[PDB]
Amino acid sequence: LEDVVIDRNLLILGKILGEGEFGSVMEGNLKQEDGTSLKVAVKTAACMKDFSHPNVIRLLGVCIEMSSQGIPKPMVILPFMKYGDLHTYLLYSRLETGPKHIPLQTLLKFMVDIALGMEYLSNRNFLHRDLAARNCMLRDDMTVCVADFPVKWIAIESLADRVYTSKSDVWAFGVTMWEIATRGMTPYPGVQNHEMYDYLLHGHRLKQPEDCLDELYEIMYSCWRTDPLDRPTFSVLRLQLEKLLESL
Ligand SMILES: CCCCNc1ncc(C(=O)N(C)CCCC)c(N[C@H]2CC[C@H](O)CC2)n1
Ligand SMILES: [Cl-]
Ligand SMILES: [Cl-]
Ligand SMILES: [Cl-]
Ligand SMILES: [Cl-]
Ligand SMILES: [Mg+2]
Repeated sequence: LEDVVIDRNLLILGKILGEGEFGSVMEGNLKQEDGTSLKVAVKTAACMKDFSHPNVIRLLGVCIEMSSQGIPKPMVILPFMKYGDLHTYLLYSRLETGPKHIPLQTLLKFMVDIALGMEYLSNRNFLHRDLAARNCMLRDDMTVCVADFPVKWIAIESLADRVYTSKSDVWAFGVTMWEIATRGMTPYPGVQNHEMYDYLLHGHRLKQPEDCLDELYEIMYSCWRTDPLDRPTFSVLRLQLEKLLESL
């Protein structure tokens, strides 16, 4: 990975934007090769840089800092998304001052973007393992891209065993569609995490939102079929969403 590494001097770190897993995420400035500086986010691997898709977050590079004691502390440089995560954006839209009421057309486009992003990763046999609205970021052109690659998002087979495939990502995508259609509801209202396995095992699934089209609910429902092989691929789901969108 001698290609992805960036000189520490080219990076300036600022405030903390949020906590994530095993370390804090911070704002920063990255001086580029063209002399200009770019706003970035820094998580305090080489294959991710090979990823290239407008609906997938790009790796800008990584830096390694040596602390006063010589302890190494690696840092992952990612683009700065001022509009933030999609999950939070959906909730803000429900309030005044925040963005306007997001129409169905725009909501579907969010789903398409995510489907396009996953289609790209699925073709490279890369598993996401944590797809959710909170892990989808909004770019300055208001297009969505997947990032950050949780019991209520994990597929039924992935709970029973440690088996995980693209069909598991499809399951989580179905839930993400539901978050979007409901504008940020927590999955399975009235159901607690420790009850999820028995809840799904008994055949229960996420219920249809009030103003959600039958055609749309059919798409997301197909993601939750018990047998992973019965679930459609991302390339299928993407075209279904696209056709449904153009029909409006
Ligand atoms: C998950 C991929 C990280 C992408 N980088 C990034 N960019 C911007 C923000 C952010 O929080 N902003 C602009 C504030 C929103 C104002 C509307 C950001 N936040 C992180 C998201 C993921 C979380 O684990 C830590 C905070 N990340
Ligand atoms: Cl710094
Ligand atoms: Cl916002
Ligand atoms: Cl809610
Ligand atoms: Cl539900
Ligand atoms: Mg996260």
